[PDB]
Amino acid sequence: VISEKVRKALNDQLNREIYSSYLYLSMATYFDAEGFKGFAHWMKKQAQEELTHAMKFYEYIYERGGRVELEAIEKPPSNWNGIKDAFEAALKHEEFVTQSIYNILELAHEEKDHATVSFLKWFVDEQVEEEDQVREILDLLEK
Amino acid sequence: VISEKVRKALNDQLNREIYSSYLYLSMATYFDAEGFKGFAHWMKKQAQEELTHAMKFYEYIYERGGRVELEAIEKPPSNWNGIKDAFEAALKHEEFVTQSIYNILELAHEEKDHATVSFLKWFVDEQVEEEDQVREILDLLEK
Ligand SMILES: [Fe+3]
Ligand SMILES: [Fe+3]
Repeated sequence: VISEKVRKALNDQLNREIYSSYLYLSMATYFDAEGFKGFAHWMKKQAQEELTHAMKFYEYIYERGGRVELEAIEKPPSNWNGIKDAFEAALKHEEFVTQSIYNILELAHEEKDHATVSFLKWFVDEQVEEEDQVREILDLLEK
Repeated sequence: VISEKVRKALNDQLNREIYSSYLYLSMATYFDAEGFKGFAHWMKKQAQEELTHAMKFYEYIYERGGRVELEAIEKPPSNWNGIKDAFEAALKHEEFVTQSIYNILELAHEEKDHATVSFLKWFVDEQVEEEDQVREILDLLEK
């Protein structure tokens, strides 16, 4: 059974994964308004993946005996200053999500919640791999 | 090309479909907290379908030359007074969404936007069919 503090942190993170999904969809609305279908398609796939991650948090919280409480989702930005600007914002957001998950990892270690440490490690690795992909796109577009 | 008024209404409706998806997911969190897996599974599938509907609005808006602006999503209720209460709330929400779409239908007729009338008619039929399914579940649970 999860402690209340870890359940709160996981529930907070689930709502952060939903906002991440929503932000990427918003980036797609910007790319699609400019006619960058291919970049918009990449953002829509990332929005789908973040939602899938959110539902993995969902099912894990219920497996460990907690429940989910859904919070308001803030309005994301809807415009950026070009392609590179949007992907730099995505990279910055991914680094924020990685830091968020790393903070839960430290809390789980403190309460010796080894199942939560194992659960979260998959998401750190997927985030760094997503950061690497965005860095590759930025590198490709250089100058 | 869509008029600004119809584009605004479709964009408003897209955000209403996202909130609908979010409300059904919230109903699933309530059912799952009580251990009603089967009812929670039904709500998660409805949440997925509403999101699919939202993305059909998304792609239609861009086909007709508009863009999408994503708005804040309000926090849904997270608790109901039993199974019947949750499904009555779903029925009431579906009737609200049907009325919303019917109002766009009238606006599209007024501007003789026959493509939008055709686009929307599929969603009215799917909503009435969803209302029928919720009424059947309510009928099944009677007394
Ligand atoms: Fe993620
Ligand atoms: Fe719908």
